[PDB]
Amino acid sequence: AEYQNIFSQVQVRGPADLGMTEDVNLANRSGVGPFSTLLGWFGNAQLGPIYLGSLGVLSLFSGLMWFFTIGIWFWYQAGWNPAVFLRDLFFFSLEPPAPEYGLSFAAPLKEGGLWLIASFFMFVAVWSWWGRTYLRAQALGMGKHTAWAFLSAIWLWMVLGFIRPILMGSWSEAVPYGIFSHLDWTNNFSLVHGNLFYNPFHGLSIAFLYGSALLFAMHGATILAVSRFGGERELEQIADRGTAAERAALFWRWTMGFNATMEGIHRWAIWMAVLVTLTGGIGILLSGTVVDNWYVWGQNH
Amino acid sequence: ALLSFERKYRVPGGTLVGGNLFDFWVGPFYVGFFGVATFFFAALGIILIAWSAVLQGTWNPQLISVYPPALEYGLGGAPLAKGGLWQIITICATGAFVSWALREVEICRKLGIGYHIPFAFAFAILAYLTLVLFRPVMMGAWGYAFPYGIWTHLDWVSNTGYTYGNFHYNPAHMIAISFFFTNALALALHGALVLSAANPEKGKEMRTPDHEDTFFRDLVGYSIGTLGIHRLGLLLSLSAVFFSALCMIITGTIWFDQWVDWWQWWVKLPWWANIPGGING
Amino acid sequence: DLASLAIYSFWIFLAGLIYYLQTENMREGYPLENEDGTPAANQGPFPLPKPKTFILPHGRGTLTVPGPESEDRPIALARTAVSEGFPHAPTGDPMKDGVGPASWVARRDLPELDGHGHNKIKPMKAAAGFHVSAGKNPIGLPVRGCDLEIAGKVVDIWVDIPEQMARFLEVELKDGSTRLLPMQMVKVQSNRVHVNALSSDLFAGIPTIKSPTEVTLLEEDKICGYVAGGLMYAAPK
Ligand code: BCL
Ligand code: BCL
Ligand code: BCL
Ligand SMILES: CC[C@H]1c2cc3[nH]c4c(c3C)C(=O)[C@H](C(=O)OC)c4c3nc(cc4[nH]c(cc(n2)[C@@H]1C)c(C(C)=O)c4C)[C@@H](C)[C@@H]3CCC(=O)OC/C=C(\C)CCC[C@H](C)CCC[C@H](C)CCCC(C)C
Ligand SMILES: [Cl-]
Ligand SMILES: [Fe+2]
Repeated sequence: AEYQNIFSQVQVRGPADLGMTEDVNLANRSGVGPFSTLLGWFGNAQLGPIYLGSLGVLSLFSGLMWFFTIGIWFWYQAGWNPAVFLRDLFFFSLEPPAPEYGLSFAAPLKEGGLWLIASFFMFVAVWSWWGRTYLRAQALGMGKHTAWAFLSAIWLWMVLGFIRPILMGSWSEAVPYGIFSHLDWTNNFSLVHGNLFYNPFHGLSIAFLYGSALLFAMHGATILAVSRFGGERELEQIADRGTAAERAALFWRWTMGFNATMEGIHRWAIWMAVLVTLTGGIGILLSGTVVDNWYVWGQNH
Repeated sequence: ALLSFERKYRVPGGTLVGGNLFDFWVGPFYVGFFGVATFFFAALGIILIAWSAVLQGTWNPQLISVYPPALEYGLGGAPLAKGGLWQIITICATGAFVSWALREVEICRKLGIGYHIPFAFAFAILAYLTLVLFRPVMMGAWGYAFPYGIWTHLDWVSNTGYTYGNFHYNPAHMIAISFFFTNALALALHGALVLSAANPEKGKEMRTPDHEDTFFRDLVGYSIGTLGIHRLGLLLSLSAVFFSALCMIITGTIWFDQWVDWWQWWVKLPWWANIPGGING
Repeated sequence: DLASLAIYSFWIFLAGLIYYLQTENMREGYPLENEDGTPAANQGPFPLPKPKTFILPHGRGTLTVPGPESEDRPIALARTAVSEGFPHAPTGDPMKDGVGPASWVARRDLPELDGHGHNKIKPMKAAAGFHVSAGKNPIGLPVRGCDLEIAGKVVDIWVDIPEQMARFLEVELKDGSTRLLPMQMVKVQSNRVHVNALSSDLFAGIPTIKSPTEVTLLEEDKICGYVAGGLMYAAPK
């Protein structure tokens, strides 16, 4: 049979790449980590170095506090019993304040106040990380596409835990911190709003989520198929088109009638993915605020 | 018409069937034996859908729905109007999807590239076959398959799902979802990265692959690499569909209860099963 | 209804997004041409994108796309029919002429540079510290073609320094010269490296590189094109 380039045949290892300097403040770049031969079979083997600035540390600090608040609460629910902790780990849940409390911050710690505290930390952790993805790109002189795409995901999250609850009038509308509990919240949310399948934004969100797996399967396979011509080196193919970019394009033009360019396929990719959370955020935001029953809404419109 | 660089690639050869009898294009489309085959199946499938619509009494794409036979028909053939149409249309679709894959293969041969694409497309076909053939056969009836209607097939997902409580508890479903989410995350990041390198800040020269690496290294302490990301993208989306087919081929075949009950192999475990406290004590 | 205005607006946005994406994806290869090379009447409903520029690093110049599109190289192919839609058959040796699955593009006759301006690809024997860290080492191993005959032996591995990956295997032929073989077109085994695309006698036909320590994009394309083309033009053996 033939080689498929899914896993490398022979790994090669040389001096670690410290990375481009550009305007990065090397004072915050860590040292290089060890090589993982295990990772080397599928991708690069080099670990690190990593960059940690004021914003990253803040993000890490907040994130850990978020994790700590949820954890400490889980232990309390387990009665500080390690055995009960491990068995009900997925059943534990840090719920939002009850409706009675509205959007108040006066909710008692054991009845929602701790959820608010954990959310504060998560809110700081995510936005700090977002500033970080922007700053890491800026320092290398790169475009801010990553920070912008990240904003789309953040948008769904913002709507689920903060924007919609506020417009709804109570934190009780927010998502609980629990493995299975947030799953039940998701199921209940759909039943409560008349079947989310009929929320057109949910449908669109599904199309893009499905479309993302379709597109990356198409793209991943395409690049591997032309890797025999150096297809994965996309930036150079963009600067000076090679037979790899041409064959890839022709495969699709001959198959479906149209094709992309080495650069354009990535615009299709960034938008296919971004639209997932973008449409999803809108659909959730409109739920209960403007539309109470999607099935019914759909029969009239 | 042709792309300015296409001509040198439109040579004869690569076919698997029919020699050069179908070795030609129509506009940008390559035909091939499997191309005429796709046209055949697709045409017949579309005509039958139209027939089913004439029978339904509507021309609205929002209402047309081709339902499979009733469960009582088991795995037998049914009358056109009572599921037969769905059976024949399902055969035409399978033929069309498979022919489409083999046509891609011919295209791969003529262009001299790997066969990763049709190989990947096969997972989607297997997922389709799982819901329309494998699962139905194992459950004993075509009626367990989904109907062909824009909205009716969604109702099918809903009914099938709730038949087992909250489907979120299907462990294989959890895995598939994680792959789907992780995939969209990876596609977004990869598109962003390349674009951010090729379209850098204003007043800057186009970035290099090294910048991409340095970027992900600074951000998360690891860069999988240009080759790795395409390998990962393929693996994430294929794994997602694999666990999808898996979470469905086991539902109603080796599992029949509410999926939430599955998680007891962990909770009701003899020892801590009785320890007071927690959520389950 | 707000939900109604929203969804309606989204579909408008989406049509505009698709319009943008398709035109962005026409920055190469367009306008479409007739099989005789002249511009084609039908160019589709999507218009040609307005020029964009890329300023290449290391004083390598600037690329503008779309722009004057030309295959700066002869194409040894001939039309097979009067009407459009039929194959164009090779006039000579497809493999040597670089057509069909053996095609190559007239890329810059320069080496791809890494972020620091150094050659991206380099033979291991010229890259300090590089070595095989896992898997079978093909060096010193005999290279066998689809004819089962040995075409030569592996004398080195050309590595993509930045990515730290094997891209080419340098094979020494009987005459004593060497050629590069794409890593993804070979199968390294315990006792030998098998190449299904070429027969032992066709390795000599693999385009050669000028420098013994570097390889240009133009050469990489000729090498890769030629080798992949063997799958169709060297299969009979
Ligand atoms: C996989 C789990 C379920 C399922 C669950 C859901 C859910 C949940 C949703 C959909 C939705 C859709 N489903 Mg479904 N769907 C299933 C199987 C299918 C099959 C099939 C042959 O297997 C098809 C063709 C479809 C097709 C569709 C699209 C009409 C719609 C958008 C998805 C999308 O863009 O994906 C990505 C693919 C692309 C971007 C490529 C372009 C695909 C085009 C859009 C599909 C054309 C379908 C077409 C109308 C069939 C007629 C063509 C013939 C000429 C007659 N589904 C199985 C049974 N599907 C969404 C919706 O809004 O439905 C109303 C939605 O919310
Ligand atoms: C019974 C349940 C209901 C239902 C109820 C809901 C609800 C409720 C919602 C969805 C939503 C979605 N549904 Mg649904 N859904 C149903 C059935 C389906 C079916 C099906 C049957 O086939 C499909 C395919 C979908 C598909 C989808 C997706 C398109 C969409 C999620 C986008 C996404 O990627 O979110 C995942 C991405 C995020 C949540 C982004 C958040 C990212 C944050 C910023 C990162 C935090 C990281 C953190 C700090 C810690 C981790 C970091 C570690 C350090 C590494 N649903 C049924 C009918 N669905 C969501 C949506 O948008 O709907 C419109 C949604 O809210
Ligand atoms: C109330 C409903 C239940 C539920 C019930 C079910 C059921 C029932 C099923 C799923 C399935 C899925 N669910 Mg669920 N699911 C629920 C909630 C969720 C949530 C969430 C946020 O809540 C998520 C993320 C998911 C996610 C998923 C996906 C993992 C999976 C669908 C992908 C797939 O199978 O692709 C596979 C891809 C295909 C089937 C496409 C086939 C493509 C064919 C080959 C090509 C078509 C060509 C075309 C006709 C030509 C068109 C021509 C046009 C002109 C272009 N579910 C709720 C709790 N879910 C499905 C699954 O696993 O299926 C195997 C499934 O059956
Ligand atoms: C395995 C992972 C993912 C994947 C990969 C994938 N899909 C692929 C490929 C790959 C690698 C292709 O090469 C191929 C392609 O050419 O892409 C442009 C394709 C493709 N994926 C498609 C659709 C698709 N893929 C999907 C999903 C996925 N594809 C995965 C997430 C989905 C969903 C629901 O998620 C859909 C809708 C097609 C656009 C295209 C294959 C085109 C094809 O086979 O054409 C031949 C057939 C016709 C032109 C028509 C047949 C007419 C039938 C007789 C009738 C229709 C009956 C039907 C069963 C009813 C549908 C009604 C619904 C409302 C339920
Ligand atoms: Cl930082
Ligand atoms: Fe890519």
